[PDB]
Amino acid sequence: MSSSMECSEFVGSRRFTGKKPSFSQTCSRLSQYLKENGSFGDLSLGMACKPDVNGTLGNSRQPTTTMSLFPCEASNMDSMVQDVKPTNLFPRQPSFSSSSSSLPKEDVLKMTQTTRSVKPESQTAPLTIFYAGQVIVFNDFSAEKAKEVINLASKGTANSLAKNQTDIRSNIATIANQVPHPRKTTTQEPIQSSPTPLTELPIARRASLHRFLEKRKDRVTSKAPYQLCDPAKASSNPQTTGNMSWLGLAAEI
Amino acid sequence: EDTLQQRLQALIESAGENWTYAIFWQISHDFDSSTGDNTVILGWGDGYYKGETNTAEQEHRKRVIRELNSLISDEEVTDTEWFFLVSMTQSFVNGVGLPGESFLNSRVIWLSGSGALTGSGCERAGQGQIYGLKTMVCIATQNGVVELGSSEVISQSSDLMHKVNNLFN
Amino acid sequence: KIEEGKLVIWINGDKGYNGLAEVGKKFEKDTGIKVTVEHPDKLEEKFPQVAATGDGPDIIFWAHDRFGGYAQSGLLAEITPDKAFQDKLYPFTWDAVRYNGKLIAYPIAVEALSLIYNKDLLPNPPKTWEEIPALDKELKAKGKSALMFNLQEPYFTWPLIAADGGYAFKYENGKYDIKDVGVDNAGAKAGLTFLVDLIKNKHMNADTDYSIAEAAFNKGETAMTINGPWAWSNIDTSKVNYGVTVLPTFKGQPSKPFVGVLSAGINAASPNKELAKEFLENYLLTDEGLEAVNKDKPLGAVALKSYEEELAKDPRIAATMENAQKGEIMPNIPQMSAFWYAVRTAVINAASGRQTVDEALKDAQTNNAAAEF
Amino acid sequence: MDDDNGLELSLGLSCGGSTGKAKGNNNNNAGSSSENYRAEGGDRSAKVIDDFKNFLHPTSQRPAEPSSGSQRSDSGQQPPQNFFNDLSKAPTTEAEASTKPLWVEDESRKEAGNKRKFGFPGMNDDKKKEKDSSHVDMHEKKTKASHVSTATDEGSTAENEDVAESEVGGGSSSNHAKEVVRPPTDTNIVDNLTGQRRSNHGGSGTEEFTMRNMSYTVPFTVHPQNVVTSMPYSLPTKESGQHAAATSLLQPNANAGNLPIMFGYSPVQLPMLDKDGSGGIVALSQSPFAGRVPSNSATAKGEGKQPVAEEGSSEDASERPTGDNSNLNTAFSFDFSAIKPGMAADVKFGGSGARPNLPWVSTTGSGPHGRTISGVTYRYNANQIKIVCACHGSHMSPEEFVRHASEEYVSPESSMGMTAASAHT
Repeated sequence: MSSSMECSEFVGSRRFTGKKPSFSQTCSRLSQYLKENGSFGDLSLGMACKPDVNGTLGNSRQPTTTMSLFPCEASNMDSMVQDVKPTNLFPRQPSFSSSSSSLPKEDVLKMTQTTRSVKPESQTAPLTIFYAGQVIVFNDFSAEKAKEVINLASKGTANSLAKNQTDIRSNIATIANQVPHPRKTTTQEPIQSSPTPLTELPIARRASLHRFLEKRKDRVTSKAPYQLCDPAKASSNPQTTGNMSWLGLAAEI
Repeated sequence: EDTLQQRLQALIESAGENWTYAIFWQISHDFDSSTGDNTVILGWGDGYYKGETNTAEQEHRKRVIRELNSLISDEEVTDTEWFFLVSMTQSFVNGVGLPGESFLNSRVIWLSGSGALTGSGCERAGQGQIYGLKTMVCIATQNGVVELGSSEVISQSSDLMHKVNNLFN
Repeated sequence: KIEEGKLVIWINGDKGYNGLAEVGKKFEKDTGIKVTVEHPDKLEEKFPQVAATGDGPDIIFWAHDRFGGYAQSGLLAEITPDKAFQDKLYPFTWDAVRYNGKLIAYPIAVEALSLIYNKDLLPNPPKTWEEIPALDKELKAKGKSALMFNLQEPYFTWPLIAADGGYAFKYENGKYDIKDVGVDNAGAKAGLTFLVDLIKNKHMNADTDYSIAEAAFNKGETAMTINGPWAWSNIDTSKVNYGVTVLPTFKGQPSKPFVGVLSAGINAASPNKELAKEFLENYLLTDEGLEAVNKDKPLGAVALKSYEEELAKDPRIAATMENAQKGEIMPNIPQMSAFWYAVRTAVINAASGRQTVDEALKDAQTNNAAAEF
Repeated sequence: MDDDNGLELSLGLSCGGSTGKAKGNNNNNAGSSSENYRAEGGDRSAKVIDDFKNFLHPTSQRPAEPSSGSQRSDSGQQPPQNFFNDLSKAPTTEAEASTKPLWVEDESRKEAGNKRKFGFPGMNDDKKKEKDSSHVDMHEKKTKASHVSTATDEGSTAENEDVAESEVGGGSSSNHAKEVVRPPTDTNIVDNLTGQRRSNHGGSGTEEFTMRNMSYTVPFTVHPQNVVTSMPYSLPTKESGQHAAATSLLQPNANAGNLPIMFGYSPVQLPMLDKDGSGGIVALSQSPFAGRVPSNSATAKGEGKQPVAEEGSSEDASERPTGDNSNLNTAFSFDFSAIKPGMAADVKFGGSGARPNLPWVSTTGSGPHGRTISGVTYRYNANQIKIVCACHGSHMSPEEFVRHASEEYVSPESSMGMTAASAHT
């Protein structure tokens, strides 16, 4: 079959580039920014400003936290649509929404496995969250999943939920208590000021990729950015020896 | 606030070492109707920063900084600037936390080095250690607590507490 | 950004902007450089906002009391007059515009409030505030009133407040004590209480502002008003046989109006500082430039010494300087504007009846004290 | 000293193991004997009306039931015990109530009470074994005086209160008073033969012990105000309101709305509200809809006697008047957790406030709205109504008997004498 030829072409394409064009793209993106205007003397004080009014203004602004990176500022979206022409990688019927259980575990699996991707340090677990009502008087999950949870709990006697076998499920619910709409503000949805729509990208795939990039972020949290070059010469300059100013996965160490 | 601003800036201008910031925690009294206790609470009084991440954090910080600029009237926001800014939101019951411990016992508390910071058990010192600070000092005064922070490692100088006692009542 | 090669000047709407425009037309005839004079509303609040971002006028005319605050934010350039030009203006006019040792804001004129009275309705104006209600009980019999002035601006209500005591900031040991504010002492409470009593007994209306009181005096409906030289002015049109005299005394002590120095400041962000210097020093602050401005709207006792012989020909200037003799030069410290706002609040809640005198002056004191603390 | 029969608690899974329970080297076992629960937790207050069944459901974490669950009412020395898990039952409550224990993981005791009265006006507690040993939870029950919550009448007609009370009450002094601008309220009529000058020959009160109901006819002059009906001494606040008006509204005799003041569902079934009424009001519009949570926003309009629907309830609802019985049916097909608010059921234009404020919540997984008990005898037919939601609507939902060895349906799909009602949606 022709899948092997396509995989060979993909390996051939990736071996040429390897690391330098992506690195150069990211560096170019960083270089253009921060060149508009530098104050160098502006100081933010707590005297003229007030913490209470700051909190109210922060609450008033929407969205408080940027759900996705702005497409107009940086062409992140171009890479996604670079070689994706419709290609329904969920090959079951679209509107993957309000379609309840009768959600088999194998319907994402078929396309994803074949992709020959990054090794599965991917948790590959989706935190489906259902907020039944705005007021909190409801069974605290969807009923179809809830009855299965009740059956497993009855097997386990449902004594203490604190000593869970896997703490990831308990933690992720605390981490994200919201759907792709942050606060349901009247003006949150009617916005026509971001001049590059995401072309209705699926929330679940974006969220999984985003949280795996947040695992990349927490591993990126280091005491010093340049451990190797710190003993030789340490100084403060508004210049960068490395344009990326960070490193990714280790090549051979 | 302006006079206290001047005196907090004066405190670090004559300082022998390189202190990153200075914060005056201010006493107040709220009437808790349940216990009937006029509880003393430390809160943000004033502050003076002197000084020397990923995309989402820096965009959040730059958004906050330009919101403040819009209020008063685009460089990157270092971890010390952001710790200084987020410290304005915190309040401290007397005895609770590092400034409340300094105030309640009228003593100087000197946390020098990231080991001391992480080993002290104060959450503010830990968050400061995460955000680049190496030295945190709380000195009790008559009307509040003077807190100094620095990214360098500084050992106990009596000259600092002397300056604090001189410039403040 | 301010356009290079021309001058933009802001001046208050009650001042001589057409005369200033004629001086600017003389500047345009001599140098080819155009001068645009504008008079926006709330310019003393709009100026620091646009000036902080590098915009605004090249030159601003205003009383000196705000300019030190403009000095603190870096909004004004340090001026460079030579000794010969400094010897052309009065020494106290230079003393009023000093902030932190440095000269700013070229002095234009000295202003003080006076009592303006209708000689036909009232040939003998009263010497005391206390006889104003009883006089007001007679003119209402003839369909007139005794006194109407702007109660919305605390500058005009300060002489009654300042008479029996009360002050802006305490001056001691060669410095100001900004935490010692005198808005709630016995004299200030007595003055504001007397004003509120004048309003309660229907001798004046709390809603009366500058335009209504000016229109009322220009139609012969009220026998007195309290204002400076810029009212003369179309009171000059009105042909009313008017006189200008001393403010009334209160509890045996004279009224103490703030004495203002109208001054010309140069924006630090202006690229036309030398052109502004040449315009202000060599054309405006001359006999003919000040004459041209005074013919539009009289400035009062201008700072130019050589015009003083002309000043002696106007007895209304003598009355203005007699009121100035019984008053005080305003401080120029940056907190004064917030001070004005607090006093602006203190009158309006008292005048309308929504707060008592004690509550309003207490609120002003807490406002100021919280601002320093 | 010793008990002949072993305690019914040994069911639950137990794990016999080596030193240290924090390391999982232990064998689970299940003792197969009999169930367990306890009594901790409760609704903290229940407001109920007459003729309406009251569920009472303590929560229950597992050392009890050899330990009978006893409901008692708290006055005097060592409060009289009403109900046990043991078969003892108080003589004043025979056939009136039924406790049902239920076991380990669905853990709850269910009191069901049929006809609440002012002999139950007070503190209740529901407790395991040994009453005098502090192992208890307390539950303030709240009771009587459903009434004509908003009365009219036309300015030359005759109106009538109908005022429920109880056996305390069956020998009493019932009161009708007009509310005035202070906490005192001056009595207008009282069954102790005393009647105000301002209402003589224009009122008549008549107690009726058997159905537990006073009637109060007003042939001449009530006056438009708030009106109060009560027991003796209406300062202890056991009163209810009537609000009467004739200020430019004109409506016949005593309109109503003594419906169930709670229903409890989950998205399996469809609720059917039933609200009563009176003569003049059958001509006017009737509506349910949910009043919005923000105070500023006015109440919206859902279904109506004139054929306005809501855009998400159109095929999903049915409203059905019945003028002789003065009743109104409301049928809401697809319950979902987007509907669990407070519900208004108004009988004029929204805004006029003449409505009972139902709550409609529960967290459960049974659902079934029906007349949960029925009465019939030999050779008669019966009927009931037994309902379905949108999800199970495609499947047939015929009526079936509650307890049987195998699944069977009482009524077949074929209709010979009566036809099943299946409002497709």
